[PDB]
Amino acid sequence: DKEFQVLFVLTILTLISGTIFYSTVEGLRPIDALYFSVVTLTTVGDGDFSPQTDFGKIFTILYIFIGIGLVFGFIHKLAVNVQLPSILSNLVP
Amino acid sequence: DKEFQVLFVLTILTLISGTIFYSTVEGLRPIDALYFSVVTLTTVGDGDFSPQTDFGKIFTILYIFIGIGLVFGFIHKLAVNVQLPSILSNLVP
Amino acid sequence: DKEFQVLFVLTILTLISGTIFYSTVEGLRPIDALYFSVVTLTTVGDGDFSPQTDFGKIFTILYIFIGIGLVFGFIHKLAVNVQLPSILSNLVP
Amino acid sequence: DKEFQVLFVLTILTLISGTIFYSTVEGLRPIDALYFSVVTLTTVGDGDFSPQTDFGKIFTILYIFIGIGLVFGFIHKLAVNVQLPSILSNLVP
Ligand SMILES: [K+]
Ligand SMILES: [K+]
Ligand SMILES: [K+]
Repeated sequence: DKEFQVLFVLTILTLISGTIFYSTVEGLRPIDALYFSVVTLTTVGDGDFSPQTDFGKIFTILYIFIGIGLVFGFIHKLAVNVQLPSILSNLVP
Repeated sequence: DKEFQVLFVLTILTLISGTIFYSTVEGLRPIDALYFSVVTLTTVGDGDFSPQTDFGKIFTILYIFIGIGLVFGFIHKLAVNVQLPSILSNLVP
Repeated sequence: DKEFQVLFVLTILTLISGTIFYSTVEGLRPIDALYFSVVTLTTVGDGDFSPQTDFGKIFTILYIFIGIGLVFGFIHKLAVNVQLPSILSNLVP
Repeated sequence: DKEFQVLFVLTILTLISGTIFYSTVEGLRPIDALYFSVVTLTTVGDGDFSPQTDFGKIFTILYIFIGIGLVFGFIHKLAVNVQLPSILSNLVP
């Protein structure tokens, strides 16, 4: 319960950092900087864009390292203790 | 047995939601909307396309979150209790 | 020991199927069809290309499902019981 | 403690090998070769570029195999025993 809330806020602040960086350093639109931030951390990736400034490239490097860990954690638990009991509850005869 | 069937139907409805959204909001061909839906959730990604409407971008965001969890689950078990005993059965002398 | 060899041959036959399909249906060069096959299953993805025939798109769909499971398994164990004792052996004082 | 340092240096040497290969064989700028090396191993991928020489393609193949294992290991533990106690320490009332 209080672990989803935590790993949620840490993901919010993580995504906030990226949206400000890319919307500032790389010149993306806020919504675009958010998307890029989301697709890189979940490792989906963006097919239409890549960081054009060496600054953006180095940030993205450290960003991926500090991020892939905590972003997927929220993906695991967002299901494990949230999406799961919700789907178990629909099965029960 | 009845867990593969479940995580299968939840993946069907998940993929259905995406195919309708992208084929409607982003204007992709049904088969294309399906592909995009599949490559984003398995995190492979699409190199030829990215959501062009801010609507599609936000949907994809929430879509990736609610999806990467249950899609890989079907990938894990589709093997664990299906692909595996099938390959163990071919080894037995 | 005999588990790396197995998950290795299953990955060989998996990669072989893809290289023939893409080099035939999509018209890629053998080496290119192999690369695409490798980057899609490890979920890295290809930024320069996507299946252009609906046949290639549907194959890739089923291909990703039957594949991401067994390809990463070889990635896990290729390290766990191969890359690891090799690196533990270099540490020992 | 001494396991983060290890999996860190193995990732440094891994990333070094790639940066030299791509900056030499594919003709990327050092910083670009590094980025590509990072995005392929974490499976994020690059949307703006793909290996253009068959040499680069085959290297990338073996590179992804020997790499995805040890790179994510550093991602797991970089959090587990580093990012985690750091975040647990901020919660304590
Ligand atoms: K990925
Ligand atoms: K990717
Ligand atoms: K592209």
